[PDB]
Amino acid sequence: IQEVQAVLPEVGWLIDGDGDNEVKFTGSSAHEVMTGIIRRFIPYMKYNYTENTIDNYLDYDDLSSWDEFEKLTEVSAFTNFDGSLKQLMDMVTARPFNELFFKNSEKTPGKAQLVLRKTPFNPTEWRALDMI
Amino acid sequence: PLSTILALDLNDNLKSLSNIKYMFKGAPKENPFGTDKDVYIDTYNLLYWLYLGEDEELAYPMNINYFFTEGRFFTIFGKGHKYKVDVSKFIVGDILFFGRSDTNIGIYVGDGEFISMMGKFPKDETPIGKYKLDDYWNEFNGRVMRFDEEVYI
Amino acid sequence: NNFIPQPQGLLRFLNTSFVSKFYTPQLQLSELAKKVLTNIKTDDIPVLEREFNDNTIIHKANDTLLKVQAPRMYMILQSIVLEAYAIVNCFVENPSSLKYLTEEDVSITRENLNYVADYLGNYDDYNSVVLDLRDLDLCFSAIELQLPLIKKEA
Amino acid sequence: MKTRKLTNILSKLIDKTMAGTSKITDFTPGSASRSLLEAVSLEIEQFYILTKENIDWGIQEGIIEAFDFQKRQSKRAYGDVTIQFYQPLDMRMYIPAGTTFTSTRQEYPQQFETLVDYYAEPDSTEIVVEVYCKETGVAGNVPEGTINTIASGSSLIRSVNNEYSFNTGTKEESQEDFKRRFHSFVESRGRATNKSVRYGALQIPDVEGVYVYEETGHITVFAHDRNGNLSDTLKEDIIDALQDYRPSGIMLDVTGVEKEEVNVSATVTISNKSRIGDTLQKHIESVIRSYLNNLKTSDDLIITDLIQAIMNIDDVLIYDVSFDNLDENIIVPPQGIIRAGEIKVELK
Repeated sequence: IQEVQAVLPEVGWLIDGDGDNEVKFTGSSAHEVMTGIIRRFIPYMKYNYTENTIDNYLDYDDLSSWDEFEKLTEVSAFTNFDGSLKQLMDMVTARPFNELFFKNSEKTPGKAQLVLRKTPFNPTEWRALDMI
Repeated sequence: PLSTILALDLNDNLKSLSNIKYMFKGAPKENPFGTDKDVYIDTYNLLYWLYLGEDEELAYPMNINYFFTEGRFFTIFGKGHKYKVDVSKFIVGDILFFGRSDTNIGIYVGDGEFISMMGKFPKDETPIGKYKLDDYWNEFNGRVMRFDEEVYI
Repeated sequence: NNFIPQPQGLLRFLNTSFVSKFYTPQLQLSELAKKVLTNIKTDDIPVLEREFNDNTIIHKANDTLLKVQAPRMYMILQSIVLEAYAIVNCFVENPSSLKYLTEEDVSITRENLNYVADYLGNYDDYNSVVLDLRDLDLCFSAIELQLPLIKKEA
Repeated sequence: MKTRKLTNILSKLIDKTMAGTSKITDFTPGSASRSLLEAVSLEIEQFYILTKENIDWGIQEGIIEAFDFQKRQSKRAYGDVTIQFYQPLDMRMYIPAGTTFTSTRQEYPQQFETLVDYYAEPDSTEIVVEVYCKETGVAGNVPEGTINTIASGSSLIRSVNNEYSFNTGTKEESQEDFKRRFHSFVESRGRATNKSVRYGALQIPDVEGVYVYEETGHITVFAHDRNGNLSDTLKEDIIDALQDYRPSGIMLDVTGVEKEEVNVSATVTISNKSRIGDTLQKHIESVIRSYLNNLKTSDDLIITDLIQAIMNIDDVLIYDVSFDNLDENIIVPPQGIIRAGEIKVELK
């Protein structure tokens, strides 16, 4: 949005990036950032379901990443000009070091799950995958 | 400490030191405390004479360049910030700077006061005196230093 | 010790006339216990600055007055933990410690484990510990059967 | 319903088994019948133990259900932070509730957030605001000077720091704590009693220390959190919730807290003459600090309790402890609370 001041009479906000639509997400790991990113917009995405919204049908939990090697992050909402949340989701993912995809929830049949985990090419993480 | 004892002694003797007079860059060769005759001394020379009485010598005339590289001081608060609430944490004997270009300095004493010479520029006849920090707080500049003798040389 | 640190409580616990109708002990230190115990006693080991997992068997033993009521059996438990702790270390790191453990050393730990398990049964304060040690009594027997076989493989 | 250890079961079993025949009496470890009967007795022993544990858990659960005195869940960590401006302020600027605070240190990545707004007064220079930790447990108890940044634009803010440590971050209450709380609850059913006002004022989850001083015609309540600082919101909540236990004909006041200071000097003779460096002394000072800071108003400094606390370390290491200054028990006044000042520990 280009032409919105959002001022107030003789009052103002101490944090910068206020009045304007700027939003900042901060976390020391991908699961901390991705939680804030998804949780920021998911509830308000409303639909005409007789029973809820996407948050009941998508768990988007049990996320992890390289917390020890990744410092604190200041990822900006508008890093991509009028892009989709998927475009902004890719930046948070930091591929190929972390693997993001949508797949059925075997642990909870009947509903889908958003997966965000460190790549399984590590030796112990490779053994952690279920064999078939 | 040395600096606190010297500041307390100066405070106690402040009313008897009316012989000392203010000037811009008074660097007399006579010690003010060892002479009943009046003498024009500035704040830097005053501190030099006050510290010279004991075993410490420092250097002469002890201009602003002294604090930069001699390693006799360590800064407590930097220049360019000015908080009124953190004045209470100060201690007696801390040097207080004044002016935008380090024109004058002072010695802090408790109860929110400081010891310095203030007067018109062209060699004022006003003697040394103690003033409240409230009116001079505008021109404080936030720079504060402290002394250390044990480790030096 | 070479790879990762260990909890402070376990380091502190490890450095230090009843009869059963089925069992008798002998207080042999296993050869691997003999050399690992010296390292624990020395300061050359990393250690952690905080403790968690309060459900472990170590805190259970600490909470009960077994130290003052039966210091003999408290000693045997330390011996059980000393052998049991060492045989966990070699598989996960430092394989060079192998060919220093024999099935006889591992066998007598069950003797000592059941010789204390009967004693623990006489005072049902220690039930939480009893429950734990019985789970390990079948664990060691598997290692005894595989230890001569594993040693030749490695 | 009683324990029966494995060998007792196994013996009863074999004793019964041998009745009516004598073609079985060979029970060496190699025998398979012995192994089967050992396994059956192992399972029966485990059954008895789990039964007894489940009985205890049922007792606890019924105690929960009957009086509706549910166990306290995980308790959030919170405290105070200082915002520092580049210059004194030029307008009545404002912080909204739910502003984030993050520590730049990699060893404490936990975040914090505010719950109530604040306005900064014009021409002010600092402000103290309360921050609540999203995570709950031990991770909220960060050390001093941990929260460095606000994790936002911070245009008019230079740096943020905390002068005190977080102590309210605690894990879930154990069985023993719940039993103590419940025994005070059972003894607090009669109102107009000091033991009743104890529970009366302890019912708020955040309160940890609490003491009540009485006189001829007035009642006073002294309470604080683990940090040891009373808040006006807590006082209001206490007044609101405590109406059902307040004495009818006697006034009540909830206020009054002071930090009593004492310097502890001890001498420790380690059994190992080697390894007597200041690193272990740092650990011992940190343990003493954690012990002294944990006390409350109702507790008082005792020499023997301190000796027990510090001697939790294995007696093989520390062989002797003595105090050079402390020779008598110190009695804390009701309003004040004893805590660690500046501690000095040395070998000899």
